[PDB]
Amino acid sequence: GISRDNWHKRRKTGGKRKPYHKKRKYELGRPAANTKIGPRRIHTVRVRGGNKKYRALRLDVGNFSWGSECCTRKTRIIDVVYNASNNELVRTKTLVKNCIVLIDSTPYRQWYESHYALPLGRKKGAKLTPEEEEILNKKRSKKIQKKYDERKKNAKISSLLEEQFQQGKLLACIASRPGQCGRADGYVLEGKELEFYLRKIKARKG
Amino acid sequence: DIQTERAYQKQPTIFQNKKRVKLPRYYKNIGLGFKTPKEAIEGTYIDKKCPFTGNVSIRGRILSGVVTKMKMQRTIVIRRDYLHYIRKYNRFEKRHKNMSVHLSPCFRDVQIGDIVTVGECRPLSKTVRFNVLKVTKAAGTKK
Amino acid sequence: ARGPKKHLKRVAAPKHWMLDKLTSVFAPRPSTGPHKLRECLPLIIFLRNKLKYALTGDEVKKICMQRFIKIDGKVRADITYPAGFMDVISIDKTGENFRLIYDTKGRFAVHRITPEEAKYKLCKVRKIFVGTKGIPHLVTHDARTIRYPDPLIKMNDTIQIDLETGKITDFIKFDTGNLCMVTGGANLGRIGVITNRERHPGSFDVVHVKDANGNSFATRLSNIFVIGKGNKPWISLPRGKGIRLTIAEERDKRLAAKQSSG
RNA sequence: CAUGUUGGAACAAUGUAGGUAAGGGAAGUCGGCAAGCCGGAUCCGUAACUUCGGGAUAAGGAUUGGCUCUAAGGGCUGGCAG
RNA sequence: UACCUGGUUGAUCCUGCCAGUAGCAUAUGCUUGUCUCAAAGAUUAAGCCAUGCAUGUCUAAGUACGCACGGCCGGUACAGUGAAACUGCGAAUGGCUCAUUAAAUCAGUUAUGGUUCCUUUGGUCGCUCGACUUGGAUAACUGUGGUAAUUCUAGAGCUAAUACAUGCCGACGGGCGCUGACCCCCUUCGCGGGGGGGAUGCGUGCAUUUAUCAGUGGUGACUCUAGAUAACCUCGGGCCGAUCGCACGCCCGGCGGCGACGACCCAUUCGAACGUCUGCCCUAUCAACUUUCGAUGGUAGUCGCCGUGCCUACCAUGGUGACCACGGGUGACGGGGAAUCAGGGUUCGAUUCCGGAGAGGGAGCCUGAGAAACGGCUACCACAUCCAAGGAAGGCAGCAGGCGCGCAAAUU
RNA sequence: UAAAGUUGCUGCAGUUAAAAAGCUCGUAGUUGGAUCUUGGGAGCGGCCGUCCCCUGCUCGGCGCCGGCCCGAAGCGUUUACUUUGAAAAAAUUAGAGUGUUCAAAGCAGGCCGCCUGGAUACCGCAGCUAGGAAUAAUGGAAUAGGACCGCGGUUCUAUUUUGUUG
RNA sequence: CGCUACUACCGAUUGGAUGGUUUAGUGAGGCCCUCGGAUCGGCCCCGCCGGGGUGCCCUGGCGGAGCGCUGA
Repeated sequence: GISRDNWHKRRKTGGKRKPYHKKRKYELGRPAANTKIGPRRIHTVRVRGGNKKYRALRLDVGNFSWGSECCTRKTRIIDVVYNASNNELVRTKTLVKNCIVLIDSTPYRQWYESHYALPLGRKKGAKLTPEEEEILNKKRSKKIQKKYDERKKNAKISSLLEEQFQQGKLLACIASRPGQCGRADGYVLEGKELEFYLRKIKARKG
Repeated sequence: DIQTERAYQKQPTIFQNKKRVKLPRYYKNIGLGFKTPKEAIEGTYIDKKCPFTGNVSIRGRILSGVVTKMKMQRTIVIRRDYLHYIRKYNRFEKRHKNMSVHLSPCFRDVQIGDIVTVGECRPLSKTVRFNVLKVTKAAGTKK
Repeated sequence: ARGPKKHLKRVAAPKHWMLDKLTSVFAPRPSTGPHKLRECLPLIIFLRNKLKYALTGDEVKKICMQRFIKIDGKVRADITYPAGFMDVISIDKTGENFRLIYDTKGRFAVHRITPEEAKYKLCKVRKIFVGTKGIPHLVTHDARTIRYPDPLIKMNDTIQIDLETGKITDFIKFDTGNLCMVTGGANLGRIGVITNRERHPGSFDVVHVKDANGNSFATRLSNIFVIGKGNKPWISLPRGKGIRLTIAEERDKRLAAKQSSG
């Protein structure tokens, strides 16, 4: 079909090679996943050595690692913002490796409040009338508030992250190949990584 | 400095967003008893095809030549002169193979004519299969 | 070709099998196994060429399908099974065992041993592999993956397994003074003491070995197998004691028995 | 300005002035006459011959709408702002 | 054997070739008693092929209700033999040929720390803390058929598994993580302040995906192998045995020997691919070549089994060349080798051993560990076969043979 | 193919036989002056012949008692050259072994059950290896930005040591 | 200059035939993505109503549909 052959194209000198053999089967290429954000669709491709390769074609779920205190869930992938390869990979909302995507914040806001015992984002004056997340912040014993007391001094998150939670949309980097492995897994941008990619979102806007 | 490419330029091993209240820089010994230079350890550059601050393992042959072109970016052209014995005409003939060689930016102040040691590795590009392991300064050349 | 190969030509059969030119187009291409293609001796060749139990090819198959032949302590049905260096063929009925040892020349020695000796074979570890739960392994020269090893077994060392069970008993540390079987090159089967470990970062390390007469040589490290400590081997050695006297000494020593017989 | 010094009613032949024609395609004819094709711009590409200037828009191709963006090319006041 | 000799002249001495002279290997001529070895459709036509054969295969051990056969002790099915058929494997080897192909192939050298790998061989297969054996078809068979035609198949009625799938409990009582109700102490008048026990819930193997922390074992060097945590699990799915055979033992329904086959992973073996360094005949009446159709780098991916302009996006303006690049020719597969040979050379290598390519020409694929397979398929092109004119089938550069071409080559 | 020293590297010819560009310049290409390591001790056979000593800084033994004497290890201007070893498919070739009846061949066979065969050489170039250092290449310091030396100070530095604790 | 035989060369014919790579164009085909949906199912839930638990359930000969789910 399409091939990866190291004989069809030119020399260092610009001289052209004559073909000694016709396209070999081990010199194989296949059509790309071009994997979308929709309800999950992953096809199976049989590859060299009768092994199994998982073409993700539509993909909503994926694993996103929070950088600083290592909390990672099966999170929804809501948008594609930036792709350093091609700006046409962004518009046609395609997940590839080193994509700058948007995900759900609330699976990691749920971990923060369970662990750090403080409201994260939340425009101040807003109250929860069911009152279940306020149970997940307060209502502890004597000596185990001390376990939280010494955790409140390692609590102050990056202020660039906090606004993503306040909007409810975390900027994340795809660190897996969804077309090859069959997962849109990755990690959450923090610090100078985010402060870079946020400028390339302003650079696009005008 | 860095980060005038589209993607975020970093080393893929060291993590640089860890909680607190100079970056931690990845470097390995290249092997074969070659010194890892100061600028590869102290420096602020970042290159995946650098054998000091990157994932490229030097294996097989170690060759040497003279630097002839430095117009490709983060890679150069060396020139390797040798003599070929013909057994009929019991004489030699001056030949050369000018192979494309990856010049790590740790080897900063290189000039053309400098003698350069190369180490065989996995193919970096179409024609580049060799990283620079040390740049010795050319014959004379105080300046 | 475009995959594996079933046939081996007689003209490409390796040097030491001593397979002749005029009788057959093909050789016995060995079954895949613990030993390499060129570095083994097939059971078929050993049973009919090296011993003459059989004449034809059928008669070799008519022996090992009664399940008599037992290579390194387990019965193998496969006329073309690769029997390599240190491998013991315990043919149970004749009262004969056969440890395959490199002779002073390139050939595998037709070497009868006692069952008291046959109980173990000697094995060179190739790499120290650590498994999935901090559980180390030892890959021998003949594929015997033995786990929970002694941590003082490096990866040039030779060990002593037990044929009845298959577990480490004794080991030789790779040191100068220990004996050596040279398993490669032009010195294939010279038995001397190791007296130089010459290192090269990147390329192959060469090892200088000295025979009991003081006939010194060298071999790259990948082709040396230690069989003792001092000048005392753990196995039974073939006659001549792997000395490798020169052509002009062989000439007289052939004639010294030829003339002494009458 | 009031259709070029008149109107009305028809819609025949023959004209005069415009068109279009299935399939073939110059077989028509003194002769491709008349008609038809081609046609603007942009991007490739361009032969013989040559007085080296030309031939040349040779020949031969590709493209062209609408919409919606992106980038590039400047004045002016105190390597950057307004 | 380090060799010469005849020929220009009236005669001479030269330059110089023509011609002798022996080997070799093709063809041809005339001849030929014995016997031993032994080339052989390479050269032109990688031209065309009548026909036959050339890859099929069952063990004690996946399946056996075809009386096709058969023994006798049943009513606790199966004796056993065994076509067909399902299944598993092989069909990617071998053979043939030399058309391509001039840093290509190939040879020596190395690298795979950049990857795959059926089988074999050795590991692994209560590591995970949640049924004395399950489900519904299909083949052979019976039965009815359509067709001028094929290794074409349909419809109908049953029947099997190591075919197709769903899935169990034992192991197994707890252990290790974070949780936490609550539970005894001490310290200061109470706060404050220091150590413990611990119900419950949540998660817990290896394989796979990402990220983080830490520095058993191995290396010249790892982003190696382990380790700890956080999660992930593809419904077009990793494993975590529903499998068969023997002799069958032991004992107030439990256990057990020897196999066989399968399987995630790990090594190994046969490999395979991609690279490294050096090396090739003739040509300048081929001096510049390559580049918005990838040329040479950079970055990020896509993709591949992996390394890579392998392919895209976006930059950079490079890259080879008189030490002959690029182009063109080859009556060019490459080397091991062969002939000749004082010493140097020159010439040949189609050809049995290795590596490569190719199956009329290209192209595209299925299946599988492995094929861009041709004694596989789907096209198109060239050619050609059977025919009731509707269709259908094909690939000798396998072995014989036959035609064609030739100076040139064997038995269906 | 040798003959052909009529392709000439070995090894031809160019005044008149075939042939030196009309002449000079000139970048590739080829080739390039002399020049830097000598001599002494010492062991030694029959005045002469032969071997050996004239770099440099942690692990352990033969100790000797903070210091020395000797090995195992890393490094040491390079390159060409030479020598050495490794590694180098068989078959062919050279050739060792042996009455295929001899022979080309074959890898057989040989003794009264046993013995021993089925060596070795060669493999140009390139890469590996360790000697050699003449010859030929090249490099140091000439604005001393120089080697040899401890000084004085500078920035991050992580362990022997301030009992468990900070 | 003339006769003959032979060999190449020039030569109108926008000469002819074989390869080779190739701009542009049409384009079989497999493969891939995406729609599609011919048919074939196993169910839910119900019918004439059988055999047991106490008008409710538990299993079988057989009958439609809302073709209501679900799979290939």
